[PDB]
Amino acid sequence: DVVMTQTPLSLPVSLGDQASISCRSSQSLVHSQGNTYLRWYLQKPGQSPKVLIYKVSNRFSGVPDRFSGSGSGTDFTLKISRVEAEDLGVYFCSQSTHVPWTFGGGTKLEIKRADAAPTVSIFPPSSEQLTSGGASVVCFLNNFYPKDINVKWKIDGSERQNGVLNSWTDQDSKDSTYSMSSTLTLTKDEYERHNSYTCEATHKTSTSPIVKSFNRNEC
Amino acid sequence: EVKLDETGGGLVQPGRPMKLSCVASGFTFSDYWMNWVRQSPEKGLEWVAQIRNKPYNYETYYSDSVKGRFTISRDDSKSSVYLQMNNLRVEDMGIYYCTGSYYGMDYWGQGTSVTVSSAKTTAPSVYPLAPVCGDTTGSSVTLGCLVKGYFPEPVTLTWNSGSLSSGVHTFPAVLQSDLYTLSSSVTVTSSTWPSQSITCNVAHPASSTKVDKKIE
Ligand SMILES: O=C(O)c1ccccc1-c1c2ccc(=O)cc-2oc2cc(O)ccc12
Repeated sequence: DVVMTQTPLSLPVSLGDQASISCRSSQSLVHSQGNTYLRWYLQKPGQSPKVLIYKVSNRFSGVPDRFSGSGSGTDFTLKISRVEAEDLGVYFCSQSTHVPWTFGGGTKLEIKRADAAPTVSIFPPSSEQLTSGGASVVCFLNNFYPKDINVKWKIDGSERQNGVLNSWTDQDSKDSTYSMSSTLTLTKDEYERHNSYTCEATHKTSTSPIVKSFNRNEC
Repeated sequence: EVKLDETGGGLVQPGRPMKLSCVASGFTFSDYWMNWVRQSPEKGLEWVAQIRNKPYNYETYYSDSVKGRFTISRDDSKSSVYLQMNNLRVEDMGIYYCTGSYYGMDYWGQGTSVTVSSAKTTAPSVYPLAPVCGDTTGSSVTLGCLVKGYFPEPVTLTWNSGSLSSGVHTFPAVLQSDLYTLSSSVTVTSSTWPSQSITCNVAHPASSTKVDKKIE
């Protein structure tokens, strides 16, 4: 397979701005005839990934003008010369010169804002949960930017548990913010075994860890 | 003017099956280069199967990922190509896309979804997550609703009570061991709205039923 990679993995810009998304490869996708086999896919949500460009230079029907394909051999670049939001999405560079044919990680177009640090919020097991022999405490980091956070959980000051269901949501409406819910699941047994539950997360805006905590005994 | 149609996917249990049906109306099926590419959800696009045409002997290659297990084949006219995953090993689970080629270009499907588990059409237990040892609470109160151990995929959260414009942020469900787990929240006002109300409203068409959980 050809290592076909992209730079950057994400892209925060603003509607009027312009992007160069980077795709580069394993060897020069320069086939014999027809030659350079490398395509550009836009993928919008719950959608099929349409292509904008083929064999580097060729723009495909309807693909808006603001779109272009530069490249030569082992090196390529597509360019929005001004991002309307319609352009919002994952951009991939595929290659059809060297079986097995390849997609790069994609590169996600993003509105570039300020807006935020997560509002962490914690929540102890529900009575019925417990009376289910089940026990999961929950943490929500609400409305953050930039996306990268890290959540962690601490039982009795020094845990690490396995039981975490991390879920994530990008926004593409108003505030351009992203949110995160994280879930520790345990037995009713381990639950009444500890008391000191903690949710500690490190962020951009951080400096120091963002933590939320509660105590079986008290909180 | 062109269509690729991935006809028929779904549920299938770790193990030994599913034959997939794509259909491409609006080009010489005949003279093209057809294939199947995937990107499980929490997966990226990867490439699976390809077959060609007359001039190429209808060559067929199939990727390592599923080489000798998976298979791609084709029938001209209201031409339908087919992948044959008699052997599904769950990581094989995403949307499988059908695609044409030609000179340099190509089009893609809408794709057919494939989920694979030994789990069984279950139902979600739904819990009410009350601002409990928190501060936003007092000023701004967020309440979450946890809905878990249901299966399959299509449950519906929905909100209520209190009475205004509030910040619901409900996350993509995720697959826990062999069933889905979901959650929702509202940053809603202090006590104004606290003192009035708010009801979490959940439901699974998918079978079982729709439950209600109520903060407090
Ligand atoms: O580029 C072509 O000549 C061509 C024309 C019709 C059908 C397939 C191809 C085609 C190839 C033809 C011959 C060959 O040795 C390699 C080809 O690779 C392709 C790759 C594509 O992504 C898309 C198309 C091709």
